[PDB]
Amino acid sequence: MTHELISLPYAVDALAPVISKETVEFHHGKHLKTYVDNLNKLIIGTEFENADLNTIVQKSEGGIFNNAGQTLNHNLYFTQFRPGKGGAPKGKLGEAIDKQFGSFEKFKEEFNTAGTTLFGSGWVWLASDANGKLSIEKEPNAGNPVRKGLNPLLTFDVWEHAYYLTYQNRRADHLKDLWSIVDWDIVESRY
Amino acid sequence: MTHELISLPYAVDALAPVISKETVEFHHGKHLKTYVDNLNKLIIGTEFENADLNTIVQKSEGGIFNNAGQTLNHNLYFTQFRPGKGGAPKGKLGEAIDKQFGSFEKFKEEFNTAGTTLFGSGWVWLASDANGKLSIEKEPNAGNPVRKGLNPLLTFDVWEHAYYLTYQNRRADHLKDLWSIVDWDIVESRY
Ligand SMILES: [Mn+2]
Ligand SMILES: [Mn+2]
Repeated sequence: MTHELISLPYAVDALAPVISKETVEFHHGKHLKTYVDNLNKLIIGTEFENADLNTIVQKSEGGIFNNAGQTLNHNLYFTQFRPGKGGAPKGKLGEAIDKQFGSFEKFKEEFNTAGTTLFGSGWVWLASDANGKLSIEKEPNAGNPVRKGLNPLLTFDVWEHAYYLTYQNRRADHLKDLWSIVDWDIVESRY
Repeated sequence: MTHELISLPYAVDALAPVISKETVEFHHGKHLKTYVDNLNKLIIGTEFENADLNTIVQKSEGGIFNNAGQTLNHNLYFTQFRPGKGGAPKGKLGEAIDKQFGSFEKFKEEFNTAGTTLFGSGWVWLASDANGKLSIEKEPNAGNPVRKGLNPLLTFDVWEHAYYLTYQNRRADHLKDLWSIVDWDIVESRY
């Protein structure tokens, strides 16, 4: 199979200033393209030749896993954002967040803290199990909740390339701004 | 024990375009300052409290190690560069490199590759053991050779903050460009 560089569901400048047009150009256009290209090369001659991305992330290791995990993480990351959105979650997800974290505000506080305290490169993930129980997962480097059987709902990329051009070392400030571009309709759909 | 922010032996714009003025300001002025302040705040209460940098690094763990290792990594990193240096190593080191890697060009190729293939944040290190044996070590996140009892000679920081402002995703190009600002006279002295 040939894994693809996903086409974005919005214009490249649609998430500015939180994820600037320049950041989308390098993050999506260069980093993700590299992950996809490396993944396509590394799976040739392995048991993942004809596997779907999800299967490769659940089973692979080493370099293959690093590129697979990164491809999946970015695919979910870019597709969960939209301009003119943000706001608070609703429906079952909104109620699940309220019941399990107390309030949306408290949830954001814990999520931001998990993202800020993750040392080095990685991802902070909001994930659910088969019963709807939510958890905040800290995933170093290429980690993804799917490697644990969990459902990936919302992720903040804390690899420095996700925010350095606009925020430099201010990771916390970037995380606080990400909430403004989250499309909760999309996250809710994953739940 | 409570350390400080080392002084740069050159002007902040002296390494352009390899390490830009803004990068030095953020890398040295913000990132390293934070590692230093965090280290000072963490010595209190433990055993490594009162211990010189090298010892803290080889003896500490968790957050204390994370900040001591990064402080030591950066101190060695910033001081090994100089505008107008570069070139090739001489003396015992230059000979050790040819004998152990074949040639300086080959060593650089190996070094560059180790840096480019280190997944996530980290450091590529040229280290020496007690018998003078040289090795290229990939140190993820805050790793440093001093932790294995080795002599840290030369390091390229591959945390993205070290190059993103100028090179964005082009890590490989950044590593190729770093050779022009390495002060082999300083590296030799550590060997
Ligand atoms: Mn990313
Ligand atoms: Mn650094």
